[PDB]
Amino acid sequence: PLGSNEEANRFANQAKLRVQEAVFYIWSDKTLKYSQMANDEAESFRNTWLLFRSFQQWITLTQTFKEQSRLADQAFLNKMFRK
Amino acid sequence: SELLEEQKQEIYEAFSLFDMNNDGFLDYHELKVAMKALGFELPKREILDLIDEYDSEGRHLMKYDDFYIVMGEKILKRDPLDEIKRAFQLFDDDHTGKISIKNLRRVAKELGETLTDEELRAMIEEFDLDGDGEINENEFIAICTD
Amino acid sequence: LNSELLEEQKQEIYEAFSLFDMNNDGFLDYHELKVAMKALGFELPKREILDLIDEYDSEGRHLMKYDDFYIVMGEKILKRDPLDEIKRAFQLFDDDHTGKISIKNLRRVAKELGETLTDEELRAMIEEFDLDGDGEINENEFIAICTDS
Amino acid sequence: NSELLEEQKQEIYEAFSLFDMNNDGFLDYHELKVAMKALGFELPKREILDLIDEYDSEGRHLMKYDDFYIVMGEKILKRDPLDEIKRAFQLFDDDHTGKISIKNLRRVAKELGAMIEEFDLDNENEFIAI
Ligand SMILES: [Ca+2]
Ligand SMILES: [Ca+2]
Ligand SMILES: [Ca+2]
Ligand SMILES: [Ca+2]
Ligand SMILES: [Ca+2]
Ligand SMILES: [Ca+2]
Ligand SMILES: [Ca+2]
Repeated sequence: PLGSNEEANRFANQAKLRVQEAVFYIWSDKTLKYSQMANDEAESFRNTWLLFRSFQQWITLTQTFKEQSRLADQAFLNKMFRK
Repeated sequence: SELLEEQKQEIYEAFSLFDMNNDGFLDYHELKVAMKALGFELPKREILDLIDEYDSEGRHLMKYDDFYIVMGEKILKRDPLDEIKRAFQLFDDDHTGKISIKNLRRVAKELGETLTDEELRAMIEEFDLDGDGEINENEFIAICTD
Repeated sequence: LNSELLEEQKQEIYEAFSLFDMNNDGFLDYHELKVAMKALGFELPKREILDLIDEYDSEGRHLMKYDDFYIVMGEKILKRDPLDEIKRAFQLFDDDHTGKISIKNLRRVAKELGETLTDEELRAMIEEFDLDGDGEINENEFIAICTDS
Repeated sequence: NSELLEEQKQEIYEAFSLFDMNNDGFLDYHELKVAMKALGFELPKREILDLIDEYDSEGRHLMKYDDFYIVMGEKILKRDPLDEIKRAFQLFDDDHTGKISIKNLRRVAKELGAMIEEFDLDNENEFIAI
C-alpha cells in the first residue's frame, strides 16, 4: 500500500538477521555452552574416577587381610591338627 | 542438487513481492531488487543479459517459470563458504577482519539478548586460537564448519 | 609399552576418550581434547594444546586419534606425582571438610559408587587402617592405605 | 628361656614368609598382625604398633625378619603352654557353644583340602589330654 522498494533493502537487513541469530546461536546457545557443560562433566569424571581408584584400593586390601587372617588361624591349627 | 523448501519458498516469496503490478512478470527494475533480496548483486548489464536471454519477444519481461530456474541454479552453485564468509562481515561492521567484544555486544542487544561481558568474553576466549583475544576469519569458518 | 599401565588406568583413558568424542568418529578436535585433558586432571595452557595436535598431525587437519591420545596421556599419567593424587582423593571423601573420613563419609562414597555395603563392613574398613585408634581415617592413614600396597 | 625348638623354629619362618603380602622381606603392621595369628598371638592394636615402633630402628615403620624372629621366639617359650591350648579351643568353637561338635570339627577337617569317639568321654578339660 505505502512505502517503496527501499523495502527490498528492509528485507536484506532482515535476511541477514535470520542468519545472524542462526550463526550466533550455534556459536553460543549450542557450541559455547559445551565449554561449561562438558567442563562440568569433566570434573564429575575426574572426581568419580579419583574416588573409585582409592576406594577400590581400600576395600580390596581389607578383603585380603580378612581373608589372610582367617587363613592364619587355619594355619595355626594345622600344627595341633596332627595331634 | 534439489532445492530445500526454505529455498523454493524464498524464490517464490521474492518474485511475489517485487512484482509490483501483480501481473506475473518482472521487468528489469523489479528484477534488480528481486536478486538483491535473494543476495545477488549482478552488474546492471548482466541483469539485462538475463531478461533478454529468457524472453522470446521484444517484451523485456521475465516469467516466474524462468526466474525460478535462473535463481534456482544460481542458488545451488552457491559456495557454502561464501555464505560463511559473507556472515563474518555482518559481525565485523567496522570491517577490521577481526570480530570484537563490542561487535558481539552490538549483535546480542540487536538479537534481544542479555549476556554479561564474561559470557561474551567466554565466547571469544574459547575460539580465539592465537591469543589476540579476537576472532579472525579462519577461526570463524571453523566455528561454523563441523 | 613401558612400566605397564594399570587396568584401572587403561579404562581411565578409554572412558575419557569415549565420553568426549562428542560425535563418535574415533577422533578429537581441540575443544574435544581440552575437556578430555581436564578429565585426566591435566589442564594445559591453550598454546600447548594446539602445539600438541599439530605435533601429531602429518595428515594435514587438526585432530587426535585414540591411538595417540592413549599414549600422550599414557606418559602424562606415569609422569604423575602419586602423592598429590591421593591428597586430592582424600578431599573428595571428606565432603564436610572435617579432616577425617568418617563412616558417614565412607558410606556416602560407597553408595555414590553404587556398591552396597553393610555397616559392619564399612566399620571393618575403617578399623583395619585406623592406626590412631579414633575410629575415623585421617590424611596420613589414608595415604598409607593408597601408598603402593 | 631355652634353646628354641626346631619344630617351632620353622613355624616362625613359615609365619613371616607365608604372610609377607607385598613380598618385600619386611612385615608392616597389617602383615605383622596376621603373621602372629599363625603363631597364636593376638595382640591389641596399640601393642602391635608398639612393637614396630621398638624394632623399627630402621625408620619408616617396618619389621626385619631377624627382629621378628627374636620376638615371637620369646613369646612362644614364655607363653603359658595352656594359653596356647586355650586359643586352639576358642577357635574350634565357631558358634561359641562351650563344647566342640562335628559341625565345628569337620568345619576344620573340610577346611583343609572316622574316629568319632576316639578321644571322647561323653569341653576345654578333655582337650589338654591330647
Ligand atoms: Ca510486474
Ligand atoms: Ca571487528
Ligand atoms: Ca585470533
Ligand atoms: Ca570427535
Ligand atoms: Ca568428615
Ligand atoms: Ca584415625
Ligand atoms: Ca611386606
